[PDB]
Amino acid sequence: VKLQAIFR
Amino acid sequence: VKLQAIFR
Amino acid sequence: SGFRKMAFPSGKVEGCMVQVTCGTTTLNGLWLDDVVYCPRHVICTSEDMLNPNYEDLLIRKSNHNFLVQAGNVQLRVIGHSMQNCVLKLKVDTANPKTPKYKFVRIQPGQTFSVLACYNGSPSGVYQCAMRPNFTIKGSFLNGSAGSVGFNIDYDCVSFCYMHHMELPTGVHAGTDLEGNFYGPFVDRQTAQAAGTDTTITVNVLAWLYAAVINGDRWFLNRFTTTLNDFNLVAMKYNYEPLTQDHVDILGPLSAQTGIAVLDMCASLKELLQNGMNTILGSALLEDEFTPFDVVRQCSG
Amino acid sequence: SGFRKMAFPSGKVEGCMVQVTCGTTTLNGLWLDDVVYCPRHVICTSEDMLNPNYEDLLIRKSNHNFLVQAGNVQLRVIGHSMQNCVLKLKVDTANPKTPKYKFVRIQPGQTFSVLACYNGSPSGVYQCAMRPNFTIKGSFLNGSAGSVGFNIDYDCVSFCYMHHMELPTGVHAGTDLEGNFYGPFVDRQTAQAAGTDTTITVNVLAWLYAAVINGDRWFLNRFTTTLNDFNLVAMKYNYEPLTQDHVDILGPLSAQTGIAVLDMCASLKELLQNGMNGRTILGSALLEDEFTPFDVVRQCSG
Repeated sequence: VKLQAIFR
Repeated sequence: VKLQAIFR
Repeated sequence: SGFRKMAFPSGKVEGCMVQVTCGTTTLNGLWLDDVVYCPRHVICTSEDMLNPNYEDLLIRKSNHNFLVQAGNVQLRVIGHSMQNCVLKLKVDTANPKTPKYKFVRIQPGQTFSVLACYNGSPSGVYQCAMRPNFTIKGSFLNGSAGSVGFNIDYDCVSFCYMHHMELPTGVHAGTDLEGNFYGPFVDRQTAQAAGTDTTITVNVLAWLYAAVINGDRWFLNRFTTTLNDFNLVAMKYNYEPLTQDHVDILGPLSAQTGIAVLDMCASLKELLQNGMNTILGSALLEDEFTPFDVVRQCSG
Repeated sequence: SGFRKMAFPSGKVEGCMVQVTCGTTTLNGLWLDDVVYCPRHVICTSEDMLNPNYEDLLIRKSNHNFLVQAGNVQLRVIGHSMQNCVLKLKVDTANPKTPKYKFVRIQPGQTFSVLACYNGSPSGVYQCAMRPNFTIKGSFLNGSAGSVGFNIDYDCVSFCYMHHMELPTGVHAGTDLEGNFYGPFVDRQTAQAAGTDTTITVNVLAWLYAAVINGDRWFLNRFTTTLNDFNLVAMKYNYEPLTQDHVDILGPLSAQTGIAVLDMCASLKELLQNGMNGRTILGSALLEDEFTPFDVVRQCSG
């Protein structure tokens, strides 16, 4: 389960 | 063979 | 002639896609008038993803914390609010490329064009269908959150989907443009799984009509039957129940082909045990085409 | 994750689609800069198209006989010329929405996005592949001529196709943006038939690699074979002869999966002898050859 925003 | 423009 | 899975022209939607950044988290945003729409997990971090408190994380945020970049112009956010699973960022300048648009929530089986974007820039377009388990079989990578699904009727862009996350099986889940998810899904990194997928029935029937229209007739068989006979094969093969408002929608497709709606229903049963024994390049009954998609493409 | 038939954002092309009318015949035109490109059979009628002479029909027309309509603006034609099987109509107003563009001639197997238009208005977009028999399996109605095929690299829209006519078998044929047709086809309603179509090999192999990324690996095996012996079975099902340049472009996809190219050719071979046996690959029950190795990396990777 991945929230598909770019996390840095 | 059919030319695919609208002929009127 | 010819039948293909074709998507709506995304030109009017490409003019509304911006990039939304809160701290270091970034996704895509929908700029309509002076309001930007985007998923609410942009306010999260790599550690606030298991058990996120969106209402508390938003309280800790101010207007300057939201960085919206519309190409060369960075939009100044002068207002923010949360509605379900999306954010509303009120900017000072209305979008000049705003088309006529409404927000709708689609039913399972209905199709819509997905404009995949990354950092506010469109990447690709493809047609997708609301699966019965309330998921979509799309193609999304990291940074695709904020990508929207839409349908175009004349000049009206009916926004009906916004991407959020991906399930461990490869399918994706999102919300409407009001924040309400499609299904029992939440914007948390908790172990979530969608229900068992059934088959959209009104969609395979419309695809069956598109075959005899564009050429393929090698599979036609020879039976006529009634409505109850359709249920004698629907439940075992995980096929969605047919309604009576439906057969009115398959009406124009049945009259154009001379084969009544229920006349085509007789061909379904023999097709499910042994198969076809290619059909538009597919060896399976395709349920990703709605009767509206067939009429728009075949007889329009 | 996920693999889908993806088309390029047609926004930059929707700003160039106009409608060109000559008498009663009407099709779509491509408005780039101050020149409009469209098929040359718009100057024809319903009665002079079996054996049409095109070079006089242009000399029997003037600039005022061509009516170009960009939405509500009627563009004044200030010049006309013929280049191969397309018409070039110089208008007085340059298109303010003209993107960076080139004209390219693709090879069979390469893909491009088709923006289907009618009366100068775009209707839909879908990915198409140049079949080895120089046709495309598209979706076109009457009045779809002038619809263009394109590829977008960053902000450059490389135009490579323009629709013209439809074959009696259901497939379609067109020219590049210089008028040169794709194949042995001509823009006249004479008895024409497309040659026997082959299968793009690198496209199935790249499509197979896209399945390994998405979990599907039931078609993989331990067999390793040689290129010629794979070709000695490729030309048997006369899949297109695979070259060493072909094995080279499949390298980046082979390194990401660790599966050697020759090992996938053996996985392809056993697939043609036994079939699927009730199994699907990427949701399709057949080998899809409409996906370029570039299309897979663009979708599966960053």
